[PDB]
Order: sequence, then C-alpha cells, then structure tokens
Amino acid sequence: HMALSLANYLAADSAAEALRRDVRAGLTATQKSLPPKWFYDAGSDLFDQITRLPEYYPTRTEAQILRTRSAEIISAAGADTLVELGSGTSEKTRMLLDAMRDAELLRRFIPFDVDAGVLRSAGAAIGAEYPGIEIDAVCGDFEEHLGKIPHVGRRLVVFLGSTIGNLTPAPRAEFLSTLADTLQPGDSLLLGTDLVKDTGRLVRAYDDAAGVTAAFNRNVLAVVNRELSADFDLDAFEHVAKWNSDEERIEMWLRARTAQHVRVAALDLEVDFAAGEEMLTEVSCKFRPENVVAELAEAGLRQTHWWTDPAGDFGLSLAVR
Ligand SMILES: O=C(O)[C@@H](Cl)Cc1cnc[nH]1
Ligand SMILES: [Mg+2]
Repeated sequence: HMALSLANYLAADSAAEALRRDVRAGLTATQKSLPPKWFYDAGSDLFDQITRLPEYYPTRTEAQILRTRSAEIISAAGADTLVELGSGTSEKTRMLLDAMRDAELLRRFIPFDVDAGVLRSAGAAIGAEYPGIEIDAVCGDFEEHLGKIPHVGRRLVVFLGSTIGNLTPAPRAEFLSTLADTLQPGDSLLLGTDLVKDTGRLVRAYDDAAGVTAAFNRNVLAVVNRELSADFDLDAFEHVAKWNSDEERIEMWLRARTAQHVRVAALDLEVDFAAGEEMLTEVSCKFRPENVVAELAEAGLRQTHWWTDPAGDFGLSLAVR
C-alpha cells in the first residue's frame, strides 16, 4: 500500500523555467522546433492509446520479446534490483519483475521518472503485487540526475520503448556514456531499440488512420497555450510524419495550413508562421543491429545478448561494463 521511499530532485518552478527557455529558443529558431518532452502532460493519456494502435508496432513487438525471453534476460543479468528509466506502469515492467521473482532474485525496484505522482501510484501497485519488495523511487530527469539512482544491489537498468531514439546522435552518445559511468561491475543495461524496416510501415506507425498520433502532436500546442498564455489555433496545423533517409529517423512536424500569428504572452513574444511553414516536434531514430553494438561499445558497454522478434522489427540488447 503506502510503503515507499521517494527522492525528488525536480521542482515545479524549475520545470516552468525549462518550458519558458525551450519554447523561446524553439519558436525563434530559423527552423522552428519544440522538444518532445513537453508532449507528456496529463498527452501521456494519448501516448498510452498510441501503444495500442494497429499501426504502432513497437510496444507490442517489444512486449512479445520480453514475454518469450524474460527468463533468459533475468538469468543473464543475475540482478536482484530492477532500475527502470520509466514509471513502472507497464506490463513489460511486470514481465521482468515476475521473472526476477520466479528466479528468487528480486529484492528491489527503482523507478526513475519526472512525475512524482505517477511514481507514487506505480509504487503502490508494485508493492501490492510483490510483497516484501523494497521500492526506492527517484523523481529526476535522466539527463542530469542519473548519479542520484542508488547503487545498492546488483542492478539491471532498463530503458525500453526505443525512447533512446528521441535523442539525436550527440546527446545520445553523451547519455549512454554517462549512464555507463553510473554502473558498477556486475550491473547490466537492457536497452530497447526500434530497427530500420519498410519505410511505409515506419511512416504509418507515426501517422495512424484514426488520427490519434496527430492529436498527440498537436497537443504540444495546447500545452504552450495553457502554460505560457499563447493562442495557437490547433485546427490550423497539419500533422506530418516524415522518414528522413539520411539520418534514418522518423520525424514529426506541424505544418501551418495558412499564415498564423501567435502571441506567447507569458514570454512577451509574437511568433509568425508562413503558410506551409513546418515546425519539428519530434525525432525517432531507427537503428541497425550492427550499429547498436558500436554505440554501446563507444559508451564503454559490451553487448552480451541481443534479442529480436522473428521479423527483425525491434531489438533488445543486454550490455555490461
Ligand atoms: O518515438 C516513439 O515511437 C515514442 Cl518514444 C514516442 C512517439 C510515439 N508516437 C509518436 N511519438
Ligand atoms: Mg507583454
């Protein structure tokens, strides 16, 4: 029920300041952009729905790999502590915890994410399902507070969903290098990476028939409207998903149907969009198996295991110091 440890390194005023800075920088850039972290206001609900769309294969593909190989993953890791870069709300989390329990290894769960309220809820759910488990939640941002994750036990750190694909190569390398420097001998990283495949399937996964992804994308405008007193007309922006073959990444864009004039009153800022002008809201890099090995090695980690679905749509790596 209520048994919990929670460390909170984020402040409400500090997040508000981060949004101010990001929106000012992004809307005044020669090529306009907004960071996708701001998708996930209570947007989080829309993303949950996205994971169940027929076109969006990543979640169910990763889940099926875990469903059939979690015992092997847990045996390879030999960890008694599961660290999740994420909130611990998924079935995937339970697949891993179940296997750790079956192996009589499980002692501790450490969820790491940016919303304290969700960490509390997940902690209560996990606590009830795995009596005796120690839960140490950390509210922090995984590009700054990784050093705050406790080093107790032998740790399996998981970063699922190909969320690592939201980082472009330079910040991605810095992230993996930093994460690797918080690991001890005996610790393991379990990394989910979505893989290069048919480009039609890729684009459709980010431009579903039902329009749910379009709603998710346009909602970042609603976040700016509410939080920074802006007047984006959401109906005036078209959802566009692109495959960038040079960078091998999916991109989400918002395209102005007609010229728009947007005042972001909280920033004392007026922003103009030309008819047809596009603003970048997300990248989702896709990986080649051989390159995953290389990126891990450059970060100081040796890939010891690789799991992929029979179609080769998605990959999971286990890597060690
Ligand atoms: O890049 C993804 O696939 C996840 Cl992390 C976020 C997302 C899902 N649909 C649009 N963006
Ligand atoms: Mg003013």
